[PDB]
Amino acid sequence: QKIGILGAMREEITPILELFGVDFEEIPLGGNVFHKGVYHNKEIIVAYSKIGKVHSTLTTTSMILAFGVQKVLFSGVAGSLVKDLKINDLLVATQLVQHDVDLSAFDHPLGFIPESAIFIETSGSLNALAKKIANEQHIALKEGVIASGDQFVHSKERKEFLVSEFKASAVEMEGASVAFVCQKFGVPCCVLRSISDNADEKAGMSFDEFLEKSAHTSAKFLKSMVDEL
Amino acid sequence: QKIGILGAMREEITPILELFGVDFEEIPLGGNVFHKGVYHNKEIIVAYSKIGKVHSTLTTTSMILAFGVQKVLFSGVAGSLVKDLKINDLLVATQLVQHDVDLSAFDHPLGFIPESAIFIETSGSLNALAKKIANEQHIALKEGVIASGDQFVHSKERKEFLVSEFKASAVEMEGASVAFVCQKFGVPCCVLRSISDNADEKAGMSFDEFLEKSAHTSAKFLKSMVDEL
Ligand SMILES: Nc1ncnc2c([C@@H]3O[C@H](CO)[C@@H](O)[C@H]3O)n[nH]c12
Ligand SMILES: Nc1ncnc2c([C@@H]3O[C@H](CO)[C@@H](O)[C@H]3O)n[nH]c12
Repeated sequence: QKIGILGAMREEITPILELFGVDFEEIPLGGNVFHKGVYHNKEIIVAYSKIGKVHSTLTTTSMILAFGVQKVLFSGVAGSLVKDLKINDLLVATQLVQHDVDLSAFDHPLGFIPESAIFIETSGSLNALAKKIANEQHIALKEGVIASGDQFVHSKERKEFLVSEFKASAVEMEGASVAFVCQKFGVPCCVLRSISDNADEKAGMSFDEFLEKSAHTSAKFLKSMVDEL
Repeated sequence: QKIGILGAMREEITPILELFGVDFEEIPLGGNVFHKGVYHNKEIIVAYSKIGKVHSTLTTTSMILAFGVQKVLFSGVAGSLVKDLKINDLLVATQLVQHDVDLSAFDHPLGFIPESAIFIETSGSLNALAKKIANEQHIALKEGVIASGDQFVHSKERKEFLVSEFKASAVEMEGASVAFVCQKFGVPCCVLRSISDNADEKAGMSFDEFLEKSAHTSAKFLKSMVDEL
């Protein structure tokens, strides 16, 4: 079995590599470094994409085409858009949207591109596994919509737009693109985020403070999912 | 050799398929249909990505990893940001930027993502070929910066931002992401656009009127380049 594990930043995959604690071969391709290891009966391929939609689209496509991963699990951090998502809380994305897509000039709904859809779904199977583990381990896992775009959101006005337009609970910069690629290749995908900030005026400072811890929270949970695969 | 040829829309590649006039094999992959043909001892792979950065990133990566193309030529339409670029005019991109990338919360310049760059360059050799053909055929080929993002621009305010911030001459939704993927894999890339609109309040109407004609103008030029490869 081959499992792809993705983060956006080095900080998000360092805990992952450490948690598995196996030897990894480093393989460069398309401007990324892939870490290939064997963990029990599974081949694991770990990489960070670098930030944003284009980066994450390329890395996920490489993981699937060049390494043949049969599942993709993404772990990282995000901004909270709703009161009951607190710093360090975990969210599993059930649907994702690209919130910065705008073809309204042609009277398309926001987030929509012809020959596509506004919302992408993730793996029912992996999401159920996440919920099962969280219930068993007394972890307060939330689920809901994640909005992805190529801007770091640090504005009350944008937060209000995301909730009202897309019913999003969190905002980040890679989830929708990773899940889109996986869907096009028929590869099950799970997107896990731990809250690092509130996507508001001081989100940058909060992100700087909490990146390491929030990244660890996500990584540890992702590791527990792989242990059950 | 193996040449990849890309457009964003069906309208942009139908002229290309007709121009080559050979039999193509249709090969589905990653939600795209790739048209594989042989033309004067060159293997040509033609596809349209569908609109936007994620779509075009995926398609370009598939073309390179799954088909092994050695160069990529992109043909399509764009909005003009400057007075001397008129509807139907041809532009070859010298550099491209993702104009909607915003990590200003971390004090990064607009368009910049850490571990990347604001501007991406295109193929010196292909751009020179384009210029030689234009000169030989007495075609008024322009060169300049192209800004790419996931919005159809139809606003004087946004036009002013693009010209001021990035010194862009035209705006579209795929160029920067195609050239980005090509650079990461070391694949020479040329991006050609024919102007379909002025990226202003009436841009949607202009695009609707001129998409087909402008798409044909760009396709014919791309064909001329492949004929010299
Ligand atoms: N408020 C916010 N807005 C957008 N992205 C993020 C993120 C995630 O952290 C990184 C911030 O650039 C990026 O990978 C994104 O996915 N955290 N908080 C965010
Ligand atoms: N004013 C404009 N703004 C953004 N993109 C475009 C385009 C191109 O045409 C398509 C418009 O959806 C898309 O593929 C884009 O690359 N034409 N005019 C444009």
